[PDB]
Amino acid sequence: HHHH
Amino acid sequence: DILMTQTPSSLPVSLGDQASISCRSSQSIVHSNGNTYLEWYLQKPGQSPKLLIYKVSNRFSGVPDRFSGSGSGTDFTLKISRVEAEDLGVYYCFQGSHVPFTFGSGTKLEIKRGGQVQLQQSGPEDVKPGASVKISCKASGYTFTDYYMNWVKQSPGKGLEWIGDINPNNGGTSYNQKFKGRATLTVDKSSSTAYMELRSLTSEDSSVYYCESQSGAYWGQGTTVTVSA
Repeated sequence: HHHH
Repeated sequence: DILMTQTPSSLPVSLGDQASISCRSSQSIVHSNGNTYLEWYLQKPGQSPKLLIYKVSNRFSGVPDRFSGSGSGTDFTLKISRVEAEDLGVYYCFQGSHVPFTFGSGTKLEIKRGGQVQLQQSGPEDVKPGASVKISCKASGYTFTDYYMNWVKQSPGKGLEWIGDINPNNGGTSYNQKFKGRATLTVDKSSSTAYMELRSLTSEDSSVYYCESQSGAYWGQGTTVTVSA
């Protein structure tokens, strides 16, 4: 789920 | 792991002309929240990469609409109408939708011939193989803990590589497995400084290391780590  | 394929690698152009760069992902980079974290960067020789386009088509504050991003799913395009001397350099696409984030191989936009927030990185390091190194990134001009801090490696070997990131506020981390836990990201709130520790260094770790925050909007000048016996 983590994004920049 | 998503592979970003950039085309073409070399793009000769005359001033005033229109350049068009393509980028393709090995698989969809549509994030589950609905966004598509596709970014375009421009790097001039001797400098750090600079953000041009994010989320496929948003222009970073300050970038002229001569630069235009488009695309969808796995197909993306960057178009520069009426190229200027300032546009010359190497362009990179990047996906920040799925960990580990990855960059394209790059496109060299060169001329046809004929006829205040800032990130300060620590000094260069020269170490012996098997040794360990620790570089810093002092932040200022913004709230250090409101944004994730990213670390990027750059070597002629494989261009740009995302190492991992850290939430300065709570210590939450995200790492690129390719580094096999040899990298440790830490932080110091009191001084708004981020740190990166890399151990068991080999010649392959010799590169320029960058810290970048606010989703690639700000970069450090980079730190050169040379590993020689």
